Amino acid sequence: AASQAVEEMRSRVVLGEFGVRNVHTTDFPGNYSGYDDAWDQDRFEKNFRVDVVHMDENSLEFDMVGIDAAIANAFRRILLAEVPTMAVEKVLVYNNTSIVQDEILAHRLGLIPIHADPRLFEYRNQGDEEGTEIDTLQFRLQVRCTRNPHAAKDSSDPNELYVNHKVYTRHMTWIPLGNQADLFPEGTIRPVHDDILIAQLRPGQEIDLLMHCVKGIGKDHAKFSPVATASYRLLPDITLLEPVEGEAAEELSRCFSPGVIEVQEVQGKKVARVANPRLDTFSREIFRNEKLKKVVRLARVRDHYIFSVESTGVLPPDVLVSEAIKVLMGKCRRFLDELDAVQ
Amino acid sequence: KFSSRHGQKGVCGLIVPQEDMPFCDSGICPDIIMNPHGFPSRMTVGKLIELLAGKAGVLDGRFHYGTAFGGSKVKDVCEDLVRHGYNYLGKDYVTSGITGEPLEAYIYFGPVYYQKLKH
Amino acid sequence: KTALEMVQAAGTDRHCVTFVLHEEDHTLGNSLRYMIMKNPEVEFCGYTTTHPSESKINLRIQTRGTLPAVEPFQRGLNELMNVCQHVLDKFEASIKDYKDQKA
Amino acid sequence: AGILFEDIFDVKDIDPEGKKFDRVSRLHCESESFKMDLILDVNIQIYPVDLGDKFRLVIASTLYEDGTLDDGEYNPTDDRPSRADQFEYVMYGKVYRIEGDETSTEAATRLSAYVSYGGLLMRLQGDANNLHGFEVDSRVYLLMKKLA
Amino acid sequence: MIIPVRCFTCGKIVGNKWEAYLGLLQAEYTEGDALDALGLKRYCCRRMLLAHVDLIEKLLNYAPL
Amino acid sequence: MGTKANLVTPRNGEPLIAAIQDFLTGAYLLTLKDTFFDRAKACQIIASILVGKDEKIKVRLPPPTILKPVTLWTGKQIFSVILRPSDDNPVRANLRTKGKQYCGKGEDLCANDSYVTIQNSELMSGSMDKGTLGSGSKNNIFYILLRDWGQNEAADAMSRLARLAPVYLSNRG
Amino acid sequence: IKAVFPCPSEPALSKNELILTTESIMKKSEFLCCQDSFLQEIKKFIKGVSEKIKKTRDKYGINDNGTTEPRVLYQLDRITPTQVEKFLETCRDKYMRAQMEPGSAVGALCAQSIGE
Repeated sequence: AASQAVEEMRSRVVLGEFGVRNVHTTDFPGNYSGYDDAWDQDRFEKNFRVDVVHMDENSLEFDMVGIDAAIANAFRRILLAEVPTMAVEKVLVYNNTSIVQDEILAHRLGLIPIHADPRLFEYRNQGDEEGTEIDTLQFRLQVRCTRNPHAAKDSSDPNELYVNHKVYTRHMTWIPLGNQADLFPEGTIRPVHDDILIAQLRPGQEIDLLMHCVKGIGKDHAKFSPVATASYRLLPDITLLEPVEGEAAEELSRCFSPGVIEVQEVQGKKVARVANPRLDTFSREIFRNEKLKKVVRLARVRDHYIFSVESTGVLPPDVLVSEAIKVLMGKCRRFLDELDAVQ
Repeated sequence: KFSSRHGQKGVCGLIVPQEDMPFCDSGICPDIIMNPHGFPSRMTVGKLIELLAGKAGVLDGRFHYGTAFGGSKVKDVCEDLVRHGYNYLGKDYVTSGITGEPLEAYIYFGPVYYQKLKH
Repeated sequence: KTALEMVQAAGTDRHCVTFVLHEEDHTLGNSLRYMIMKNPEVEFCGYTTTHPSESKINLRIQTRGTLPAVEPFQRGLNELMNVCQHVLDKFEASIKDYKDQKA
Repeated sequence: AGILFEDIFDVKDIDPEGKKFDRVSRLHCESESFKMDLILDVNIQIYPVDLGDKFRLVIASTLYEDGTLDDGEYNPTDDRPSRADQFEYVMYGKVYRIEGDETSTEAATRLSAYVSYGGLLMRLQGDANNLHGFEVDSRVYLLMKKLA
Repeated sequence: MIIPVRCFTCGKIVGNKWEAYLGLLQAEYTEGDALDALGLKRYCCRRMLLAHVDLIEKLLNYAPL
Repeated sequence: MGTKANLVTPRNGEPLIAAIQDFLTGAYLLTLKDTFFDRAKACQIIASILVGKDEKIKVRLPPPTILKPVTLWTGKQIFSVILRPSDDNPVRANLRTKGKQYCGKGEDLCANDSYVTIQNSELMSGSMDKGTLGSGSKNNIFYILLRDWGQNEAADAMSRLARLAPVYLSNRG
Repeated sequence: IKAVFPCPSEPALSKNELILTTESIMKKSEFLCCQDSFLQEIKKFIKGVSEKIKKTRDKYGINDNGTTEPRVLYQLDRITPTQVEKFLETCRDKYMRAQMEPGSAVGALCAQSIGE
């Protein structure tokens, strides 16, 4: 009925052949005739649930149910831009004789990630270049390329012919400042990857440099961003409007992603059921087939968001998501403090 | 000044933070956003074919050929996208970074070679 | 000096006020707009960035009746903080539970 | 009361020139009690109308039957008994053109009233005695309930 | 000239993968399969290894040494 | 030599400063019969107007075109705030013109919704196209605003469209 | 003029009265400055408006004296006296402001206009 039509309008975003309908969130007070949309903290608490679908080092997948898009988008935006990390800001260069330009070499070093925990360090004040034990970490890279004394005659391969031909992030060595050495045990502060190729050298070429690492947010530069990518997708809810049986099931299974549709022979006759809608990639190839277009509805549940966070390895992914929620709590508190001062 | 290799030359009007840029489900956000209005008067259908061929090629691992009077047909490239889980036409469902809610229209998203001009 | 409140007219009518929030972007404004638009009293709430270059958001709250508009804005910030506190606790409990099952 | 006009209408066509839009359909209707033809745009997503449906259409100057024309602003949140509790669909719009029938050169009585509901147009055409109380630049509520 | 340390759009570290990718190609591995083994699932990351031209080796032949 | 004093070409007198490209398409898409909006979406789009001297104007939100199964406004209603943003604005612009795509019959009850009527700064019919919002026409709203209410009222409206039209199109796609 | 100043509670008289009011307003000290050809053009337009009112009034019950019963019928071609005064003033000001200002550099404008 009309009540059914409104329920879909407020609960499902429907993907269509030419456009996506019901895109806007409409659950605000007075927008509907029979529904109360005023904020209820008790209702939000009861409905909200976070489920960890998968967690592996450097990747976390979790589902937030009952949260709104605006709150969810903030978490993704905070993770990408407002969670702090440590990265090289100033490179002091002595004796750089490599082909790579010093400005290019400085940029490459800034991009390399550091395993130091940002919460321990503090933001450097404007200027104040010298820095302190609390606000900075110092790394020294010194590599000189030399011919291998014992080498084969052909020496076609550079690796056999030269020693230290390639500068790798393993070469960078932490220089402790003040009490940092005691606070951080050996190996806690190191470049995360260990294999990134900073530069390539030939015999007689040397790179000597000192790098200062400072706390920063992603908004200032992308080098400070802690996540390779943070994104959210609404949960797919494919529904077959009419029962589909026979060879049609095989084509319907082909139209969708590999595991979403499973065809079962209930009476020795193939019948199609939706088993794992989460796997659907929404290629919308069903619309290409004229007969099946009317037998299926492609929709996304609006309030169920599957969040995927892949870290750069600077800090564990679960910690990053917890830090992002705390940063939003901080932004609200800063404004509340200003209101107290005004009145 | 950046040009697209199809005779469309543009100046960089705005530099936006990554958070404000629209994002597809895979998490790819666009490096460059190009106005749809350029194609109808210019009639550069070739650029539209090049995005589809490049998207198919990167996923396949193959380099497609757009040689004059020949080249990869649209029909073959579309089949490769379907195998890799993407829409044959290359239009992708995206969500808005600024508002957090899905954009009403599917947005064509793909890789295209851009050359920075000396000026 | 992050928040400057500009009243709509010389008469300083409280019901319509624009809050200029410094060092802010869509992340706080869009989340706050949703929380303060779930208040029945707020007739109109919207945020506008004056220019992409300046990091300031102007948030305009127009109340239904005599409410000063500071009260709806303050309530919205309080609600956002409570929503964040609940999500953090629920997320941490779920993450700990998952690790325990893995072990 | 604050009622201008009220009659039962039968739907006679749904789209004369094809489905130009998704949400909106151009309903051509005819009334039983009076000889009134009606052109009406409705949002057929929220309210679906079929080719045989019969509905009751009231046009009112005020949504509160006590005849208080006090409309400084309309508050959706506020809940009081009103006329809309008896009706399924309600629109707010402005009468913007009253126009005479051109199709007879003498002794004519048919009038056209045009109302625009934010761009959803209505033409109500009939005898002048039934369209009484319409005036240009006046604001009216359409109300509409389907009948079994 | 040298492999970019981070993917331009996504921001994944792709500097570590260049040496492995060259080795996988030296073996029978196909270019698509080699990228799959490295774990470059998204198209943005795959193009960086697939479209990279290694000129550092050629330029160094003319370097002083 | 000021732009406000030179909004019309001396050759024919047709307007030269007027909406182009994406400003024109955002407006045509906003003012189509299918564009319907909830209170939050309406408030955000109207909010873009309040900058650069519009900060000191109290916005008037028109009563929603749809009201009972669900409360919804129309795009034609949101475009009309560009013409009269506040209740103390004195502009009451009027236009009645055939749009491109006019079916030739039914002046305002055309099948294609291509006859524009604006009463008291409120679009009652039609979708805005190059004819009503673009350069080269004396049937432009900006031209009627210049001729009947002044250079300042026309320029204020054109600035408001350059804020509203981009925000709808970027979010719509 | 009719929409911006729609006058409810006004006489809404028409036909003979419209032409009489127009001629009285035209001959009031001002309008003498206006070129004679312009004044004739206003009279031709006003004569046309008066003719249109008569045809509609005859088709749908001519007002006996302004007392017909379906009062909606009066809205069919409604021109009220305040509207007639506003229309004639707006037309005089629009014409007077349309005059080329002395010192307009008329020749230079024409040369640029031909070139574009």
